Amino acid sequence: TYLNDPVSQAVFNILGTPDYSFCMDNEQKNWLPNCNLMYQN
Amino acid sequence: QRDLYLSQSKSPPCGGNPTPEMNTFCRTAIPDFISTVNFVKKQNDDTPKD
Amino acid sequence: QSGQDSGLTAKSQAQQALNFIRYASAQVTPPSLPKLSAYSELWNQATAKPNS
Repeated sequence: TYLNDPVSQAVFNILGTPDYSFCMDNEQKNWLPNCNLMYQN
Repeated sequence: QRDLYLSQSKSPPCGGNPTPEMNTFCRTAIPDFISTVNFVKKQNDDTPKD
Repeated sequence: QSGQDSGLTAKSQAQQALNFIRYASAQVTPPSLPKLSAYSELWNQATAKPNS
């Protein structure tokens, strides 16, 4: 489900769009097989 | 350093998806370095028994 | 309307206006949030226990 108002939706997009590094290992070298996170890329 | 890593278990390096060698370092402890040096045993190993 | 089989596409005039708003408001490129490793390193120092 998503937020009720488009402006609050935009604010949540600005605040809570994780970096692509969160879908990779701590060495920032290889990707992960599964990642439900919607990173910026 | 290993105690710091242990107290940082949730976060990297011991957390997340560590590299296999980083995971190995995180798990295994370090032995005492002094006890690993023994001149008599080393010389006996080098010298043939005969 | 059915224009693009892939990517962000609008199927109605209202959705066309909404997509224009998304494009003009620079919402298709989100800001860059901190790296996982760097943020973990910084936060671990930041939330440090008192003299421990």
